[PDB]
Amino acid sequence: STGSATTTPIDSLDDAYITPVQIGTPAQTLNLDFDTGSSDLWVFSSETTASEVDGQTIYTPSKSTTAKLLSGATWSISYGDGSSSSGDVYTDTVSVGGLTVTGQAVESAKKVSSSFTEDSTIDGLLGLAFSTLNTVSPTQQKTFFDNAKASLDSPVFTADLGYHAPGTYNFGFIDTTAYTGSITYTAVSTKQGFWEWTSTGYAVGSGTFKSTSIDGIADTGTTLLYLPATVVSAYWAQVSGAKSSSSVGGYVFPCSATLPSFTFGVGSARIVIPGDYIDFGPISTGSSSCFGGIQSSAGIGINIFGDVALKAAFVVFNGATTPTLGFASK
Ligand SMILES: N[C@H]1[C@H](O)[C@@H](N2CCC[C@H]2CO)[C@@H]2OC[C@H]1O2
Repeated sequence: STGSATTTPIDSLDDAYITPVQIGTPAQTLNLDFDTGSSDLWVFSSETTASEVDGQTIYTPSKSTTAKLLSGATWSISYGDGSSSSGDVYTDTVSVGGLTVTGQAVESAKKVSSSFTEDSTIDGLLGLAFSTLNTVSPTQQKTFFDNAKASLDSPVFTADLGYHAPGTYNFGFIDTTAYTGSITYTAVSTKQGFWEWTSTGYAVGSGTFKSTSIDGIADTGTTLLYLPATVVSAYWAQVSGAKSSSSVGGYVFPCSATLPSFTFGVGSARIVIPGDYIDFGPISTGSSSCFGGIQSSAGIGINIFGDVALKAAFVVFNGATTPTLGFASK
């Protein structure tokens, strides 16, 4: 089997991407944030505290003839931005772009934090990291990909995110028309439950390539590119007037600037992030200070190749017995 679904930016800045997902019988379509940095599929639901729902589409398990309570199971998760959610669990039929998994754990939110409530466009999360990170207790549950894997033509999925445009998530096949040149594959460590890999270095604009190992994760659920402070400083030093603002929460730059590109290494290959991809616009409406798309990972504990990096590439998440990551230009 295979699946193919379009993923769409939630706003003009590509702050996140949503992908339609069919849950239950008859189908209830929710727009979920596909997140290769976590491993829970959770949704706004008929069980979500009413005051914490503001415009989201909800899953109502009582209206699904294939829904079954996963008796006694609960979940609770917190993310890198301090957001959180928790609740109980149903199993139900879940389909993504024509690919169907029966008995998928669908985690129903009883509570969500303010950032989720305020995000009217995101109806929940679909985790695509390794199932070892799944938070369901007392019986840990498998991700949609984990469940689908054996049935797939190939045990892979791909992320093809657009810059200020829709893109594609494919399951079970590699679309050879979707990228240019070749795909460079690189080793993955699953020790922390992430798609963790080691970049071979970086360049700023037309500058020389710096060969240096940068361990990080491929994370579609993180908006920006988070790298060591040394690397981030070298980038922003090439933008006149750019500076780190503790009050704003990171590097800002004059909205009048032209941003340089940023290159990262994948083995001997190179992925070039155009300067425009690194612009996240005025810090507040009308401001002439703009927020940067490359930020320090210093206060995170891990480097994160988020959407800013991934959208510059065609990315293969290879879930073979020995997992690997592939990157191609496009
Ligand atoms: N990386 C996580 C992120 O920190 C969460 N935030 C919650 C509101 C949107 C987003 C802000 O960027 C979201 O859930 C899991 C994943 O994406």
